[PDB]
Amino acid sequence: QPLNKYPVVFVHGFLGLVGDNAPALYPNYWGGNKFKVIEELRKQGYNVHQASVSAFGSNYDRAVQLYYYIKGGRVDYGAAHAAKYGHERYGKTYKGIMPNWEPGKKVHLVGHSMGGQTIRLMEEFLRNGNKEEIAYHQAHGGEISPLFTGGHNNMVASITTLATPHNGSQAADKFGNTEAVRKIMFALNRFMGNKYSNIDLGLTQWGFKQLPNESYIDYIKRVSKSKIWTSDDNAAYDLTLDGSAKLNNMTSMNPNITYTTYTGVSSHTGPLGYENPDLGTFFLMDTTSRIIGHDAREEWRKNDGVVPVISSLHPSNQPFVNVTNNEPATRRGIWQVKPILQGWDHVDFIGVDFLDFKRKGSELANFYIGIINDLLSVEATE
Amino acid sequence: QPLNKYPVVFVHGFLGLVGDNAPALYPNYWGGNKFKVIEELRKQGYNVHQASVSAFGSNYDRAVQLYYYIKGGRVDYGAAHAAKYGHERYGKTYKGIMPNWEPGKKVHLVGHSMGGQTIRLMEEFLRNGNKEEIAYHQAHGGEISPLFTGGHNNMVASITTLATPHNGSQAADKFGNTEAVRKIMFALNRFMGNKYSNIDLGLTQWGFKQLPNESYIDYIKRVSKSKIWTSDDNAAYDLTLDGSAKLNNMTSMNPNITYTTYTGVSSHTGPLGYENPDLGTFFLMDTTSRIIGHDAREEWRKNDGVVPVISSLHPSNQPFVNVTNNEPATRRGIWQVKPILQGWDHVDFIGVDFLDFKRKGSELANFYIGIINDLLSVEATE
Ligand SMILES: CCCCCCCCCCC/C=C\CCCCC(=O)O
Ligand SMILES: CCCCCCCCCCC/C=C\CCCCC(=O)O
Ligand SMILES: CCCCCCCCCCCC(=O)O
Ligand SMILES: CCCCCCCCCCCC(=O)O
Ligand SMILES: CCCCCCCC(=O)O
Ligand SMILES: CCCCCCCC(=O)O
Ligand SMILES: CCCCCCCC(=O)O
Ligand SMILES: CCCCCCCC(=O)O
Ligand SMILES: CCCCCC(=O)O
Ligand SMILES: CCCCCC(=O)O
Ligand SMILES: CCCCCC(=O)O
Ligand SMILES: CCCCCC(=O)O
Ligand SMILES: [Ca+2]
Ligand SMILES: [Ca+2]
Ligand SMILES: [Cl-]
Ligand SMILES: [Cl-]
Ligand SMILES: [Cl-]
Ligand SMILES: [Cl-]
Ligand SMILES: [Mg+2]
Ligand SMILES: [Zn+2]
Ligand SMILES: [Zn+2]
Repeated sequence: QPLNKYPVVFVHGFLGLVGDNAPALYPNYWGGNKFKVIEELRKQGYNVHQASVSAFGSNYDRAVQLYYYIKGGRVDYGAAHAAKYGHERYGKTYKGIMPNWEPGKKVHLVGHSMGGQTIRLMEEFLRNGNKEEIAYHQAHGGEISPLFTGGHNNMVASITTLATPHNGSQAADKFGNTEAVRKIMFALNRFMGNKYSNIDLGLTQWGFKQLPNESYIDYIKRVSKSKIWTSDDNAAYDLTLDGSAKLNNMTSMNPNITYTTYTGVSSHTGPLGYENPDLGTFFLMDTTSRIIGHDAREEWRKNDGVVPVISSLHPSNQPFVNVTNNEPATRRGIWQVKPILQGWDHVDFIGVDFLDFKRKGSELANFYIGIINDLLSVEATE
Repeated sequence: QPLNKYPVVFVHGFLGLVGDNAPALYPNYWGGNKFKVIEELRKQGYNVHQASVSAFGSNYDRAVQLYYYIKGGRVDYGAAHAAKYGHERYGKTYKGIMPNWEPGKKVHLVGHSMGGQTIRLMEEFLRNGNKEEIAYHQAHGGEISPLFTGGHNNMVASITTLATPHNGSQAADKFGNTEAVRKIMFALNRFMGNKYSNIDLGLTQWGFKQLPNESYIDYIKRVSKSKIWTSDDNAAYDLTLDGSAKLNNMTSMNPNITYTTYTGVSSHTGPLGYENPDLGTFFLMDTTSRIIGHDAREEWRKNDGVVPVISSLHPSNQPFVNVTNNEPATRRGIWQVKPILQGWDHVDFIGVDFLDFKRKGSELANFYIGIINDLLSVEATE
């Protein structure tokens, strides 16, 4: 007897590790020490979960993983996809949170940042399938994942995104996706693939798991042959303006789903009309904020630390409507864009900014309970 | 050659590590990344140095070390002192920054925080010697350090203190000096005495140095017999109200020395009249600020994070005069108390608050150059 008829699945963004897969010391992703989203919402009678998917992988890989996290089973990225990008077809295997998920039994999906993109792709696959996989299985036989078939409707009630870079971010184009920083990211992944590691950073399909009897030297040599080093099939690429536009171009509005976005601002206009980070922007986002805020295009400047406002409001090529705080958020098939949260940086959405005393736990509690109320109303107005 | 005729020696406080004795990653003590005090002042033609003395030891041990840091030589804490407290008489040996230091060759001394206390004790020793050591050498023969003899004047031109707890701090009484935290401090010292350690936290005279062939187990066993665990001859005790009052009671004014203090405030009055830390107080001082700011005695509440205003202005019951920022600070024999620096927490004085964007490098450069100007004034008005 949970208060919500459909399970709520929260989906972390880039870099996020949750649950058993978080290091020895590491912030609690959903709520920090400010408001324990999963535990508190459960205490209040809601059925909620935190998905665990690849921290460094592509929206594609993450979306497949999200599917298996919900459904249960062995991750299948698709034969065509695997062959085209050069990684394993099969990945980890998940218990499944709802082994009976199928048209009729729905789920609410809420994504922070990159999580918001991942959620869109996965629903796209359920509804319209994956044509390269359909064609490949046509040509060559074998099994095709039900995720890639198409024709699955009535499985997701709602898509809600928080500080999602629907239109990408310059912090990716000018930093995250540069050569030097991809190497840093991939080296970290190589290291955390070592044979004593208990944490999965989400690129093992690329070879980054040291065998028990393999020397580190041999490991280095083996994985430097991996295609990961030059591939676009990774998070860094997908977070770029181009990477995100590509996803926008292959997604579409499902008319039965309730769509809603939230966006934060944590910059202010300086005398030349550039944006600089507010005191209170989590300090690791200082430089990324400046890079965004000093864009040549004025409307690309205001930002939450790492995502510009124009990126987070809605996918630029998809229908939207500006909504008030008080309107029921119950319209289907159109991005309901919630009023910008002033002073909320990118990570204030998940409560991990331990340096920022203006953003209190009770505020964060209200924000999350507000999302649940909207979700309840989606249910009530079916 | 140098603009200043007398060398400036900067003396760090409690916990401070400088130069080669700082860990692989560690803040630059004098100026952070905001204004590199030693390097910049040298570039501008001033002769300046940063003393290196015990980070965890007593004002006594630190003051002896300061002497040898300047003069050069093997640290001699005194036979009477060693026997009374139960630690080695002899300590490290220093090259010496001014091997010819003697009456006639003077030095300017500037102390941050505890450094301000250490500087007072060392001048006390030069001028008046150390009675227990004089008596001990009377009774028993031996050599006595010239530091403990008394009669050495015309060696220090000036004493300037920044955020010095001249009257102690409740953050020591109610936290720093509790049993639980002395154990933490002493364990850290034991650990950093291990045979692979390249940093000296300043308590080796208590036995915290593992021998090359000693096992860690034997080391633990040996040093747990040390008197350090129950002694008052350590920084934690000296920083308490009582500990500091004892130093106050054995110091006296030198009529040739120019004395000046700076003090910061980084708390604000709440309802009820208690003080709480400003946003912008370096976050590690949050709790210590509250402890101070909630004192029963109202005049002990305003604080810089870890030292209350009333402790920093001047030693209580020593002569002082409130001074303006503009006028020459050129009086001898009396504590010239500079106007409180509004918004400056304890570590803003040394530029290491990397989270605090209100406290700019150019501001800190002005602050230091201001001190040098006063020091130049002292020289010019001899
Ligand atoms: C090391 C590279 C960082 C570069 C930043 C790239 C652009 C980021 C845009 C949006 C990020 C998406 C998910 C962010 C989740 C943040 C989670 C966390 O910090 O614990
Ligand atoms: C670990 C125990 C902390 C207890 C705090 C006791 C009160 C201290 C008052 C004044 C201390 C002297 C100097 C502070 C120097 C700051 C050095 C640094 O931040 O690297
Ligand atoms: C916080 C630790 C930073 C150390 C960076 C140096 C490591 C360079 C690359 C290492 C790659 C690997 O170990 O496989
Ligand atoms: C980051 C701090 C790690 C805390 C570990 C606690 C260890 C207890 C005291 C150790 C004493 C010693 O090793 O000599
Ligand atoms: C020594 C442990 C290293 C943990 C790496 C943290 C992964 C991340 O930033 O997502
Ligand atoms: C460098 C610290 C620990 C190294 C473990 C080596 C195990 C192995 O490779 O067989
Ligand atoms: C831009 C600054 C980067 C420094 C990283 C390590 C921080 C530390 O060791 O305190
Ligand atoms: C895990 C400890 C690594 C070095 C220990 C020193 C060994 C020795 O005392 O011979
Ligand atoms: C963001 C913090 C990561 C540090 C991981 C660890 O030290 O176990
Ligand atoms: C190959 C074994 C060495 C790697 C394990 C480690 O990094 O602790
Ligand atoms: C998102 C992490 C960025 C680190 C860049 C910096 O500290 O300037
Ligand atoms: C291994 C690092 C030791 C830190 C020394 C200090 O806190 O002053
Ligand atoms: Ca913030
Ligand atoms: Ca500060
Ligand atoms: Cl299905
Ligand atoms: Cl792993
Ligand atoms: Cl002498
Ligand atoms: Cl040592
Ligand atoms: Mg060293
Ligand atoms: Zn892939
Ligand atoms: Zn001593």
